[PDB]
Amino acid sequence: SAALPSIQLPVDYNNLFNEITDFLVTFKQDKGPKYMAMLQKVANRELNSVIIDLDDILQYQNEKFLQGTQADDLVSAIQQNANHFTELFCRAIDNNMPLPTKEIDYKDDVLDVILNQRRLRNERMLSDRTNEIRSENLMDTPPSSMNDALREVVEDETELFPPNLTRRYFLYFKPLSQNCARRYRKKAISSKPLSVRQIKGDFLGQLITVRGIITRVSDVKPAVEVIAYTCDQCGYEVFQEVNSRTFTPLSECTSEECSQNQTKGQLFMSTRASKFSAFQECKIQELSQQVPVGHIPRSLNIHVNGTLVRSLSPGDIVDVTGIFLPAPYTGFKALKAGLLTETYLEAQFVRQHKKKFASFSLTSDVEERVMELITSGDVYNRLAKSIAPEIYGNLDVKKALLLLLVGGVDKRVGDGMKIRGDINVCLMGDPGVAKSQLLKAICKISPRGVYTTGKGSSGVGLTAAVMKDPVTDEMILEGGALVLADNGICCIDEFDKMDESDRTAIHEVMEQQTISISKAGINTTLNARTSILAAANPLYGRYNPRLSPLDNINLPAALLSRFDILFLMLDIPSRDDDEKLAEHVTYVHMHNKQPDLDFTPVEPSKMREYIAYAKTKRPVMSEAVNDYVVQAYIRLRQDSKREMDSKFSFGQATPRTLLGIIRLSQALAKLRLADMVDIDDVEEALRLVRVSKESLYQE
Amino acid sequence: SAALPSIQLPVDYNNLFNEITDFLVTFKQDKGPKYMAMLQKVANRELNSVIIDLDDILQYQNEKFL
Amino acid sequence: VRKDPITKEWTLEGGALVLADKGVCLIDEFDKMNDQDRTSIHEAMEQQSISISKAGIVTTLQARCSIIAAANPNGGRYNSTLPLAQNVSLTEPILSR
Amino acid sequence: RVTLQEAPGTVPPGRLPRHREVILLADLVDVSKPGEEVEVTGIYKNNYDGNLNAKNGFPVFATIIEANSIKRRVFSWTEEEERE
Amino acid sequence: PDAVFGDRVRRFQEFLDTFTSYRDSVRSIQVYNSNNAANYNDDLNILPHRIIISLDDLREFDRSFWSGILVEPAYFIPPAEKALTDLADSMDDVPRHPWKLSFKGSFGAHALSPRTLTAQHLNKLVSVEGIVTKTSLVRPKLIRSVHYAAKTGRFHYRDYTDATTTLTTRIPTPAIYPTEDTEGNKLTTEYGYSTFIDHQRITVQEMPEMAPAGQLPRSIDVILDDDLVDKTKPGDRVNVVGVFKSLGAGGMNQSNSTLIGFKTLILGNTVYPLHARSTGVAARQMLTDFDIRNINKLSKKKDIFDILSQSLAPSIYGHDHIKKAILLMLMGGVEKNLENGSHLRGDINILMVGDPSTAKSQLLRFVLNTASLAIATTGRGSSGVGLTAAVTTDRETGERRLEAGAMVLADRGVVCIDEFDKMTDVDRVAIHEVMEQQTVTIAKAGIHTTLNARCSVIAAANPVFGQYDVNRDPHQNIALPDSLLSRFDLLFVVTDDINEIRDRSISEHVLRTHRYLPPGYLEGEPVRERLNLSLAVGGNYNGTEIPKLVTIPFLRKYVQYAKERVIPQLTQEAINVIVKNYTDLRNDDNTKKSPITARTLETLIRLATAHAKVRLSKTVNKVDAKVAANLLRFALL
Amino acid sequence: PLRDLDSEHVSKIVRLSGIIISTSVLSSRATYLSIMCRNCRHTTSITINNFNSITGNTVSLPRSCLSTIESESSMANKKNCGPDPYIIIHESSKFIDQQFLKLQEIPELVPVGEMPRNLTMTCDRYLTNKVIPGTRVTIVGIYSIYNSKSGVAIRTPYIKILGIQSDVETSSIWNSVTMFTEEEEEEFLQLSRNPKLYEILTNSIAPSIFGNEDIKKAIVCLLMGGSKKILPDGMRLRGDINVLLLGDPGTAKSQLLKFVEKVSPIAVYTSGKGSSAAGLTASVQRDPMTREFYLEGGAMVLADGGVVCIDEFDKMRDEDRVAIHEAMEQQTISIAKAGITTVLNSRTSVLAAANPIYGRYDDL
Ligand SMILES: Nc1ncnc2c1ncn2[C@@H]1O[C@H](COP(=O)(O)OP(=O)(O)OP(O)(O)=S)[C@@H](O)[C@H]1O
Ligand SMILES: Nc1ncnc2c1ncn2[C@@H]1O[C@H](COP(=O)(O)OP(=O)(O)OP(O)(O)=S)[C@@H](O)[C@H]1O
Ligand SMILES: Nc1ncnc2c1ncn2[C@@H]1O[C@H](COP(=O)(O)OP(=O)(O)O)[C@@H](O)[C@H]1O
Ligand SMILES: [Mg+2]
Ligand SMILES: [Mg+2]
Ligand SMILES: [Mg+2]
Ligand SMILES: [Zn+2]
Ligand SMILES: [Zn+2]
Repeated sequence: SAALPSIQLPVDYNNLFNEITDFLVTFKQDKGPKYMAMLQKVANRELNSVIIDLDDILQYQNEKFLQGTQADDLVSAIQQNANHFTELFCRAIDNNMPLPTKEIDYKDDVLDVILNQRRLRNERMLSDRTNEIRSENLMDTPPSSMNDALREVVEDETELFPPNLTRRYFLYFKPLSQNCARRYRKKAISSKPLSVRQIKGDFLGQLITVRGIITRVSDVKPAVEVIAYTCDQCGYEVFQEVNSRTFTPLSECTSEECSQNQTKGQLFMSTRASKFSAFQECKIQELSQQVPVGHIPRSLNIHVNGTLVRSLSPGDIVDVTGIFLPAPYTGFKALKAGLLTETYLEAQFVRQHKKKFASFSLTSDVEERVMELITSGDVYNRLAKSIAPEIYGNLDVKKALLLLLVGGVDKRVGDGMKIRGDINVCLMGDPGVAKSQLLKAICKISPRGVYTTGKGSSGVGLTAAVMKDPVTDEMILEGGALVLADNGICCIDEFDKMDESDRTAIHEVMEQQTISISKAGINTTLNARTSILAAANPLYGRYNPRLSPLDNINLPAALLSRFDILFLMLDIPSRDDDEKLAEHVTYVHMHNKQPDLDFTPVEPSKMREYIAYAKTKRPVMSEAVNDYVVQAYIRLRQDSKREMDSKFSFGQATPRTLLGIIRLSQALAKLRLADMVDIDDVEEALRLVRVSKESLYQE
Repeated sequence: SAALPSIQLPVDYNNLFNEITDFLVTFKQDKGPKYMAMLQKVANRELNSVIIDLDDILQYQNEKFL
Repeated sequence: VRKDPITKEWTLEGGALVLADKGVCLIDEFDKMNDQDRTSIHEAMEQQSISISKAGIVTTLQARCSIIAAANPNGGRYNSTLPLAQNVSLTEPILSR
Repeated sequence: RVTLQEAPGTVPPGRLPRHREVILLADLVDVSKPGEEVEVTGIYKNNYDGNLNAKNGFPVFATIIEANSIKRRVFSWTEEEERE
Repeated sequence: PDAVFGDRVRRFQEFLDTFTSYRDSVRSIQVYNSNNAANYNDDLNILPHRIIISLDDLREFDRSFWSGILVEPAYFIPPAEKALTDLADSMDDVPRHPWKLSFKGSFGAHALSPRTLTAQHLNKLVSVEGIVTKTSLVRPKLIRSVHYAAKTGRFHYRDYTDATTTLTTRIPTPAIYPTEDTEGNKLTTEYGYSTFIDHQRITVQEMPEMAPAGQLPRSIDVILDDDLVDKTKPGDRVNVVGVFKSLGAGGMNQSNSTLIGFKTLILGNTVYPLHARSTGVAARQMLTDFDIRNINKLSKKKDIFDILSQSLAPSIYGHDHIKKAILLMLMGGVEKNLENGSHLRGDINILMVGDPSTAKSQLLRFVLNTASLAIATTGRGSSGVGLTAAVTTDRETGERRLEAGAMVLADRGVVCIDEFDKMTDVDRVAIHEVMEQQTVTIAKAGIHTTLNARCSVIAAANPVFGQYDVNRDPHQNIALPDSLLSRFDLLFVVTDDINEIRDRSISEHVLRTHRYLPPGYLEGEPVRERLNLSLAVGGNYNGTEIPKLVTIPFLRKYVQYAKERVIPQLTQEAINVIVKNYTDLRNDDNTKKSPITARTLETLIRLATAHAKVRLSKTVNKVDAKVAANLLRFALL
Repeated sequence: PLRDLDSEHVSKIVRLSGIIISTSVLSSRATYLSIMCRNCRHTTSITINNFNSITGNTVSLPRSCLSTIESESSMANKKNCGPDPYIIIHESSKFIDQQFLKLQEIPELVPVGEMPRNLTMTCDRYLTNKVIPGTRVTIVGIYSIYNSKSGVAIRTPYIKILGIQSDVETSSIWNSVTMFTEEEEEEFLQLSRNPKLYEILTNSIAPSIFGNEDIKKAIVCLLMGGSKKILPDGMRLRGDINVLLLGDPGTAKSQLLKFVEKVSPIAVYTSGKGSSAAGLTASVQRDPMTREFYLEGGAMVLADGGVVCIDEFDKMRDEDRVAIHEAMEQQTISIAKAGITTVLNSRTSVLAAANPIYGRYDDL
């Protein structure tokens, strides 16, 4: 009819499906084909997700071009119609599925045995129908023709479980990289990361990559795709698909046996036989450098389904590649104009800008780079100088910041009590010593780094607050900055300007690594394992030698003792050092880079993977280093007793200083990638402790 | 509106009405004009029908062309 | 100008000073008023009118009200050696009226 | 519509004062200001509400008093008051 | 086909033939699109299909057709759009979306406000100026849906229309979403082949400058389409040109049965973001070739720094080095972003402290009036939430959302802070981050963000004793934290010292300024005030066309050109000078008003870069470093 | 009075005085509307001249097509167009504006234990936008009835406004008039030729206040003001004068302030801490109906182009202090809140009075 007219499009799904089937069995990356081995792993219940890489498809098409045959542009068709090609690829995979070599047993998943029973039921239905029709023997009469016709009549007569109900895998499209597109003169919109402002309505239905920071992640919930009902009257299982935010259930049976009969059966839901998906809704926010001048950053919804859940956490700079799809309109009915649709990005691939330390694996690629960095020589000094190559000097400051990034070994004792392994570092000094720049650099280096202001972050912005999640429809506790920097370095600039509630929160966090909140909302204890780096000024804004160091440091004795290292950063005017500082800063301003060409600074990703490898080690301490540490602690306590009355006092020596020495020695042993702690590590830790305060204050 | 659209036709009913009036006033077949005496006979209740001859109109048009 | 939570309508209340127009206003514990009531009282005895600019309503209301106030001395006991100015929390402009 | 509350001098010690809704007809409007004690005679009848009360779970009815008369339990001076 | 529609199409075709500017504007748009398409084919941006139309030229051509568009746009605008589409397709024969129209020029009685809009202006083309308060999400609206039938392997489609796209109303025919075709086969939706057009609605209320001071303001809703979405943000001053339309039936149906009335909204054809004083819209202006030639001629002069500085505020006597500092701040310097994500400041902060009635607030008001994106702030009036940002709750989405404060809205601009000494401590701690790290970090309940706040700051302070005292040390006179003084690039102490000759000069200057008459004004006539609204594209009185001193509108052209065009680079001849001056200043013995830190070297670099931007020079020279050092030495001593 | 409205006044013209709380936005009603049948293509016109009803459509679109009952065509081409087949052709329809007002009784005369009562009013055409909220008006109108969906047969009353008379007219920039009659111009020029104009204008300033002649001269100079400037460089120099009067109590300073407030064309009398509920300087609050920033009030913005008489200038808040400073020299107020940033004109002459500490002025 002319009510639904037709158009001619360049796309033809038959030859594209044939190309997909040829690609899945022909592509060999340079045991046999790659995706055939992947499907063999899936069929053996060893893999749950199939990731289709568009780089492989582009390589396949280009090789087919080199042999000279004609192959359609499957990559661009996937880039423009990813929602259809998901099901096309799933059907192509289901067409040629290798048989499982492993036999099913009692240790397999419930879904696996359910799908196996469904497959066996399908074969038994086909066999029973073929046997029945062959036993009827209608014509009593070309064996191949009659076998083919019997196969078709059995296939279209029976009611089988559809392939959607027998799939144990999730299929995702990995975007093609920019490098492989650069090699072969390809211009891909999937490779280029877009901000949430630049994703317009003409990008709908496409596989696109969005770059941004994750702000909120929903809890993983079972979102049903098809509901299974059972009927006691006929024994059929009735499956109802669901593709909306809400559904209505079936009441009367819709199977053929009940539909033909006068008495209809009643359906009952079976939760185990129905099909669910792990569902998360995430909010991605525009990055600060992507927002135009004077604008507010925008947000985009991401739908995470299947095995990609729990791969997104708040505060993560991330590239999320997914299909831009429309949604039903949510809002006031009076304000809608036409067929307005909301937008979401059904996530297919997740790329982390800063790889997490817990996700580190000793693969073949990281091993050669770590070994190269080891054999380059002097890894400790080279890693220290490369934290902030822009900032001249402050070698010991950068060394202790690198130890802050690495951290010591946490201790768990069998009685249940714990001793923290994270180092806490304070940087107090006169203005103009670039401590804020160092804090920002440490935030950039660490995978989980939160930069806060002493008055910018309040009490509710540090600990927690109860809020309602509408997608899961439940009240959840949204954490603050200390929660957001869990198992990471939290940097607090302007530490001296904080109010007493934030001081109390940090006072509990630096020792206990927990926050205990007992308010009208919730009575809970939450884990905050932040390693805390603070920046601070004295009383008057400037250091004066007239007062004692304890006098001009506004810091109580307990929270002073919680800091493992405090760095006085005094701006002493000297003619010789100002020459070097001026030429360094001016070279940085002129050639837009570090002046020293005698060594190559380590890249932040290289530093991140080396620190990740160093954090895996758990060094122990022998008897000799224990005696050395004990004697050093005794001498430190005696020196603090002697200097307590004098004006050179920096506090009182504390068992926390003993723990700080042990922690710094363990971090230095970790940086050597060693399972043992030597004497020289303890000497370096004690040297750092001494040059933290006494060396610079004495001068 | 577009439910009752318009078309342009060569006929103009204003200049045609003016030509009709000029024909009724100034036509002299060869006491005074023919249709002016016919209208005087109608007005005196001596005539009940007015017969318009298209031959007279064609004569009027060809004299105007002359 | 106050909104009823249930009736969902606005009401313009003149207060005790406007409501006592051509009458008398009886203020108990005159010493311990807050700043807003003190400003209202000063405006009522100064111009005998109260000006409001709230919720789009900008107007003036007549407050020609006689005021009888009751107050306690500072510390709860009057001091005869000290004058009345330092025996109350009331300032000079509100006391002279 | 006038809310009538029990006067606090007559309430039993531990108990709360009860209240009723009194409906005033054409000539009885604006005769009783709030905060004053009145004595009202009227028909004690049953108000009708749609679908009763769902919160209680019982067929509970509300009651009103349609006032037939109101008696109260003025700065007007006469000529005798003037000469006094 | 309609006869009057065709006649109006022919009339607008004749109008477009008369004025060739619209024709070759269409041609320029088409060749730009074709060049981008060819560049994408061989090795990007696309221009929208709409043309700005001057209503004054149309009134000169055909007054009847102009009044037809203004009074009844539903019958006249679609023929004009059809004629424009036909002309564009006629020039596109050698190399698909229909062309639109945008209107500019004087509207007369149709230049209204949201308060002035009544229903007599309904179904008319109106220009409404106001302030954007609410900006809804840009949502895609489905126009054509494409579906695939796998049994037959055929692609079907359906077109959808509503009342907000077309000016003239038609019969509403609701076509449902096709999920099965005529023969009953399953249809699968082909996303990526369907057509979605971006749709937005904004709420424009009257500007508080001409809103009445007492009562509530009035607002209207404006519907914007694919090429007009994201042209505005809340807080902008706008002029929206569009048809004031009414939609639906005002409860006259039996199903509807309420008194909302007929819903009224503007089908926006044109959105102009206008620049007002202390708003979020940056003042931009068209640079002609004559102006660029004049700027280049002034760039070659050797006294140009002394000309632009003295021509800033000629009504204020003295304070010449303050004028130089303000000019170098308006130049803005150059910021550095390294490969490791580090950011280095470019902007210059100026603090002035001293005696009252020393032309401090007048200088602040001048910089507010003459800068592109200057925003005025006072001390105790603004707070921590009003300066950096605040958090509110969206009504539609139900989630928290951000309000950008004074310092965020002045990104790449100037923040003019008056009465700096009376600010609260929390404000000081908040602005410690903004003056140096150039960002605002928000860590609230559920929201952790970082907003760019790249600004220049002018502050005016007052000594705690009321008047500056010479014999007292400056630390007690200023009474400000050392960190705050380190943040500011230049600090100027102004003293109202009394001298007879100097006071005679001040009095003569003030009286000569007070003997001024505007051109075209009588002796007794009072000067009228017109509120300054400018469109954002993309003691001698007779200073006109660079005679001795640069006039203010040309000075803004010079500043804008120097900001966008030239980005100077350092060279070793200036480097030796700035290193010598900085290392000398760190080791000087004389007492200075401002303390000396490592930031002073960067102030030297920024001032040298700004002076290079004054000279329109690709590089920083030795004389630039000398000027930068000698300007800072006055502020220090 | 509003409390005396009974059921005997229903559908009768009544005159009632009161104050106005809120004026609603202008709704769009239809006077002439052209309609077209959905499929029948029948065109009809409805002209409505009764716009005074609320909560109910007294005139609506017809429930069925009118082509069949008319039998207009001799051809007459069972066919049913359906229920409600007419659509409104908006481009050929005529509309007007309609406004809802809310009028309360005078708050001066209200029982102490009672919430004051109000009525809803409907006005249309040239009666809309004639009043601002807060003004005291006398309304002539029809006391009438609407049913809003507490009594089995109960109705909500309202007022059909037929005419509005304002008892007093507030003074502002938009309410100011600049047109002058010719006889007033002749009188004003004839007054100016008097050589003793300074003496008559100083004597006319507060004739009931004995002495303080120089202060009266100051008041005259305050009332005239100076010449405002717009200089070519963009900076403006003010012409308004600021006069402070500080001294011992009981010296007619407040009386001079009140006289200046009464004699000025636009003036606001306020204290240092503002009014009872009217703030000082400029107050930006959210709209009560749309939660959006707008300028609520303040003495210096309500009296732009006029005089603010600030009694008790010494007791004052710090934000008020800095805003008053910016209003005295720059004659503008700069408000930079979280959502709105603006600089708005505050061109006002400031006349302030203060009292010295320790009671009387001390000569030492
Ligand atoms: N040793 C250094 N090397 C390089 N740059 C430096 C050095 N010391 C200071 N700077 C620069 O001086 C400026 C000081 O900025 P900040 O990092 O804010 O210093 P600061 O110590 O944080 O001052 P505060 O915030 O008052 S404690 C920055 O531009 C730094 O890059
Ligand atoms: N010279 C005068 N001529 C006439 N009336 C006067 C004179 N001096 C005072 N009064 C009256 O004395 C009373 C005192 O009130 P005001 O003097 O106006 O108050 P004020 O003292 O000026 O202001 P303060 O200091 O805030 S109480 C008023 O009724 C004045 O009218
Ligand atoms: N050097 C000067 N040249 C010209 N006018 C001046 C000068 N100094 C002060 N003024 C005048 O003094 C008045 C007071 O304002 P301003 O000086 O800006 O106050 P502040 O110095 O407290 O900011 C201004 O109107 C200004 O015209
Ligand atoms: Mg800092
Ligand atoms: Mg000033
Ligand atoms: Mg007084
Ligand atoms: Zn069944
Ligand atoms: Zn019909």
